[PDB]
Amino acid sequence: MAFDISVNASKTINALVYFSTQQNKLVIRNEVNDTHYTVEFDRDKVVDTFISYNRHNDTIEIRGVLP
Amino acid sequence: MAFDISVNASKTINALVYFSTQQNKLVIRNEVNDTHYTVEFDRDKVVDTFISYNRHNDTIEIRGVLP
Amino acid sequence: MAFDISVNASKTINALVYFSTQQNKLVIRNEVNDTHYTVEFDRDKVVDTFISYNRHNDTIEIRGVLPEETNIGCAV
Amino acid sequence: MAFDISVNASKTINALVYFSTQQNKLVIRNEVNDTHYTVEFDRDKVVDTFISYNRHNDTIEIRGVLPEETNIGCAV
Ligand SMILES: CCCCCCCCCCCCCC(=O)O
Ligand SMILES: CCCCCCCCCCCCCC(=O)O
Repeated sequence: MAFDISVNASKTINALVYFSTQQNKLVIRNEVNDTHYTVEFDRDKVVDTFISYNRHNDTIEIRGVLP
Repeated sequence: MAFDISVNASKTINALVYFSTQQNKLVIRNEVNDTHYTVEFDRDKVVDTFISYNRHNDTIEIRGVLP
Repeated sequence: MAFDISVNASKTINALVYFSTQQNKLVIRNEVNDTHYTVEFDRDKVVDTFISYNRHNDTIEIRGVLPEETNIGCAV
Repeated sequence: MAFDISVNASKTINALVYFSTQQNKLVIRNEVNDTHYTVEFDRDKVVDTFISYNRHNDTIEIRGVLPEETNIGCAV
């Protein structure tokens, strides 16, 4: 189980993280202008995320894995 | 385990689905211009996806869940 | 193997996706209005689709290309 | 509780996220260059962050706001 986001580095990623009691889920929401990408996980899952810059493609990347 | 994508409905979502032998993963890649959002799953997971239009916000939505 | 499907935008396209180790196939089961499509193709082959809203006829449209060796079932 | 962290863009920010049922807290463990931040806050509180590339000083920047009742640990 993994996810990956890549955006042009002129853009800003608005990342929100919370645990919702009503949903009983860990939420990671990523917004890039009018586009949103959300992933949701159970209350006891560990998500390891890596934020980086790719110089060759001029992109910001976020990769998430379940270790 | 769930994901959700929302994009302004003037945009087109390029969704690619494949199983990679080298990664041993089911891949769902969604590209919206220069932004990409990929989710990856194990070889025997079922992903139920729903593609819809939200008239109030003028957005295309894709929601995926593991049933 | 190009395809183009559409539904009125008040409705939802529902696609179930999985890789079946026993069939050794990627399987997509799609519900499109009153219609079911079962699509099966091989590992390391891609289904490449474009999902859009057609403002001219108020539809959700999916257009794309299937691998050469694809099996398709249709039922209503 | 505003924050602003940065690393040279040749490096990676590594954030581990989980909700600990026993502590009844959302926990984020971040590695930022030579530094570790442990951040803990309550359910139904949001950490709202903005991740960008700063072309002027070649850094990855994360700026954002933490909930009022947040615990922060820092180690090098
Ligand atoms: C998560 C997005 C999945 C997109 C699934 C697209 C597959 C649609 C196949 C429809 C094939 C219909 C063929 C026909 O028109 O007779
Ligand atoms: C998946 C994205 C997660 C983003 C995590 C942002 C949390 C960063 C907290 C850093 C707090 C540092 C406080 C300080 O500068 O002393």
